[PDB]
Amino acid sequence: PVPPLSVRPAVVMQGSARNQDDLTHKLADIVKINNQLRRNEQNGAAAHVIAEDVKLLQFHVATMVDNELPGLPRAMQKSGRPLKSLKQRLKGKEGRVRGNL
Amino acid sequence: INGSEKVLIAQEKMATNTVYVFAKKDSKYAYTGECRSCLENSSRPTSTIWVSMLARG
Amino acid sequence: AIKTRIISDGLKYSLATGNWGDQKKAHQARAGVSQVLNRLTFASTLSHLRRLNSPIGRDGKL
Amino acid sequence: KHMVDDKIHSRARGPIQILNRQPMEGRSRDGGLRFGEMERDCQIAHGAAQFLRERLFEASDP
Amino acid sequence: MFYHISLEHEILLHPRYFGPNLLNTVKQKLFTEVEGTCTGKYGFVIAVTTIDNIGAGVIQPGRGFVLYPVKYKAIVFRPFKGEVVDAVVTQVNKVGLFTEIGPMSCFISRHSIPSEMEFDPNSNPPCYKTMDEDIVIQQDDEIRLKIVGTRVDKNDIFAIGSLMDDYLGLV
Amino acid sequence: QANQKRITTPYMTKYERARVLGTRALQIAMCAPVMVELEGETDPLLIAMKELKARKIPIIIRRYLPDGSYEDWGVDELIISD
DNA sequence: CTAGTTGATCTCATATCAGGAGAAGGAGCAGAGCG
DNA sequence: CGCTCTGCTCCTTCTCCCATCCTCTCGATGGCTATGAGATCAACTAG
RNA sequence: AUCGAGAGGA
Repeated sequence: PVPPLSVRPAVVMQGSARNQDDLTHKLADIVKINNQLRRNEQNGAAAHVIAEDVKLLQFHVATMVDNELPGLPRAMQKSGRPLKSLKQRLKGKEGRVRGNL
Repeated sequence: INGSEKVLIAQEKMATNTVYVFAKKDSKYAYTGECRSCLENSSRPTSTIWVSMLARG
Repeated sequence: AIKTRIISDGLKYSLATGNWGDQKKAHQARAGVSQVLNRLTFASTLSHLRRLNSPIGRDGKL
Repeated sequence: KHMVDDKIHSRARGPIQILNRQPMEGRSRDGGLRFGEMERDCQIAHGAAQFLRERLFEASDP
Repeated sequence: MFYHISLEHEILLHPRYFGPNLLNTVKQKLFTEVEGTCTGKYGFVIAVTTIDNIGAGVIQPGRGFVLYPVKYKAIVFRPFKGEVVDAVVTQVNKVGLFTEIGPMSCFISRHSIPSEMEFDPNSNPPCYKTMDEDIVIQQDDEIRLKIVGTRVDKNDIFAIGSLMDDYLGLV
Repeated sequence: QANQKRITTPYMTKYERARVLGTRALQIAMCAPVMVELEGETDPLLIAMKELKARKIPIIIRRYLPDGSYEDWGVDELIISD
């Protein structure tokens, strides 16, 4: 399930550059690898290539809903800051439940 | 830097090349002697070496 | 071959932000170095210039 | 430096945040004051259910 | 079909109407609300018969209103597929024939009507007549039909009827 | 539940007083008839407190019991302390 | 009604260190039945 | 007489949490692949 | 405007 635009608003900066949410960047990665896997299964690809693509898709979905997986690398973004997954949006203090409800 | 006056704060750190024997209450070792070793003209991080004693029992 | 932006932008970024380390490793880097000089009164400036820091971590309750 | 004129602040139906349609944060943003968890607990102890609903539903993000 | 059913509703009331007469105001507000109304599930309500019960009026917190749940006996009209009803003809046209069944007006296309009943725009009253010209279906006539389809638009029901089935003709 | 035997307290709780006064004050503010006489009062809260002192607030308190039943008390049936 | 022209819209190509505390799993193993 | 089934202990991960509210500065953040042809369709622009 | 960091106040 890809959430609506309210959950991931594209805030406009001082100019016209529309900055997208962390969720939107992550969904972009997910759709990229999903389409890539879809074509690699549809057209010529090795079994290990499809396996690597499935592994990367798993990593993207997991880091979309939960970024602090022990051992795994954190889903990165521009400026070297990790993305804020759905879990950090409501994990504890300053999350939805404690910080907004 | 960019018109902004920036001041470097001195940062504390344990001295290097010195042997320090501590004793952690909650650990498998009774005593541990550590030495954060670093060559005179730094080229790598501090390589810490520990020489510990296993706790009795 | 010498792209001088490495040294220049690195030192400039590190002193500008305080994140002491490479700009890519912005989370392994240790912040709080290189603060904005306090210019509210002459004593504040002198003290900020004579300031020491124990990086034990404020979270620590020992 | 702490003069009252730089601290006094008030709000009555000002701007709201984009993500959650709640009052902004800060004097500079014309934001609202946080009715936090401890305030919720205090008003629960008071037994003021309509005031609690006003603060946590009707004065924040209906 | 005429029927007599008990139905439930809840209506809010402003504090101005509390007054020395209150039950009467809820009664008349219910009447002015659901008199002549229409719903696709219970069909059209011809009228409200008698108000059975007036539940306890609960003050909504934060709002001055009070909601009263009312139970009332009202008579509905629901057309059905396969039901046969007598209707009154109202308009004859080359596109079809329009007859009124109470509040609803149903249209019958020439395709559903048997082919015997011709068009006759040349006649002074637009009328349907056969080869022998024995049966005469014109405006204001009383004719039996079978209701085949129902359709609700803007909460208002409009039916469709057929004259093909045997014994369905002029009264 | 048998209205002949209501087990809850015959006193109005502080919370019942608070909510009844607020509710009746809102009703007065929304142009509801007043049950008591008025000298010059124009604040709905003052009128509601006067009605409570006079025992003339037309509200019923439905007190729910943990088992799920309830008891209906008229504001005039309860003992007003404060 | 009938073509003819003109935009939109979509599809398809070719590139390679000064935490802690608790819960759950697991493993080594002592021992008890027991076929 | 060796196998199974425990269930105890010791260690290991592993995961969760770390007062509240308020003010201010200051740095970083910006995302762009191309091009062309076939075909459908829906709207004008004449007839 | 957002995010982070830092400096502060009680």
